[PDB]
Amino acid sequence: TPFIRPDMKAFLEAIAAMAGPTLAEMTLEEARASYVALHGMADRPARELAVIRNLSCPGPAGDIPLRLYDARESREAGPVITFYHGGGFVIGDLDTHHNLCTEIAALMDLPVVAVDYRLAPEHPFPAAIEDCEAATRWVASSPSELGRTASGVIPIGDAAGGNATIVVSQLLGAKPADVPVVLQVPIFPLASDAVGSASLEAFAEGFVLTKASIEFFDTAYKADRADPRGFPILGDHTAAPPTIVATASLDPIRDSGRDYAKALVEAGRDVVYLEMEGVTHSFTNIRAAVPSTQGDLERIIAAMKMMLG
Ligand SMILES: O=[N+]([O-])c1ccc(O)cc1
Ligand SMILES: O=[N+]([O-])c1ccc(O)cc1
Ligand SMILES: O=[N+]([O-])c1ccc(O)cc1
Ligand SMILES: CCCCCC(=O)O
Ligand SMILES: CCCCCC(=O)O
Repeated sequence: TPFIRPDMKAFLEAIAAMAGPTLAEMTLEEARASYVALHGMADRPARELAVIRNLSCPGPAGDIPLRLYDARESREAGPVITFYHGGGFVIGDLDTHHNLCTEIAALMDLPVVAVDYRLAPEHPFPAAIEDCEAATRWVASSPSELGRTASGVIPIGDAAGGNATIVVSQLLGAKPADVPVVLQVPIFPLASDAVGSASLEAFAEGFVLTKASIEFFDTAYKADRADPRGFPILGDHTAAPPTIVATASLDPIRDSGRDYAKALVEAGRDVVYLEMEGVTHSFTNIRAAVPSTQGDLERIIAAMKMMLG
């Protein structure tokens, strides 16, 4: 009987009523479409912004599509947020997380560049990481196509995107971009392997992200358990940038985020650890279906402003 907010519980009851196929039982196109449909009906609508612009940058496999969000048509040099969507490195795209990106841009009053990285199974590990790193370095170089100079970058992302956040920050720590990572915001990230964790057993079914979906994602992505680009808990934390780790109390991978924040404290790094009570994985993208999660996102925003000083 873990604590669940009433609005969260109602959403979980509707998902249970829907029932229907697992990700693995669908075709890939169907699986991706169902995620579009879920966030389409569950999230608050897009904020209006001065700038919402599609562009691209070079990557190791070809061009990487990007989307720029900015509440300001013109702005001075400052930190730029570099966002990586979740979806197990298999599903999700620029549209599944579009509304959340507009919200981050609106509430932070900073530019946001979302990365349309290559997906598994067609592009297995480390394709997503390669693209997220390359796009983040490109933004950090203040290209003229972007139209706003970066004094630093802020990697942020949910779930798989929170995994990518941590990996990108480690890769740029080892080999700096043109400006530093000034803050990283992994939201319900995968840092340590969730297999064997207490949270995975406790929340394996009925809490939006399922153990079955995790296994489907594992099989598609094929990240080696010994590779720190797959499981960044294995990385060097001694120079980790300022960090905000946000988890959900009902998340099967909650303990992975607990592990990562503990590792940062162990290494003497500054970290804000926020564990949202009574909500699930995906809370950043279900802000209309579960209205209390808007407040959870706003707490992350407040922590970001504080850590940026
Ligand atoms: O990856 N996820 O966050 C998911 C995946 C499938 C789903 O039905 C809900 C959430
Ligand atoms: O999409 N996810 O959050 C995942 C995917 C795979 C995994 O092993 C753990 C978490
Ligand atoms: O979604 N993820 O973050 C993942 C997915 C697969 C994996 O092996 C490791 C992490
Ligand atoms: C929009 C998601 C596609 C990114 C490139 C890929 O399919 O692998
Ligand atoms: C093991 C999952 C139940 C959550 C109990 C805790 O907060 O540690």
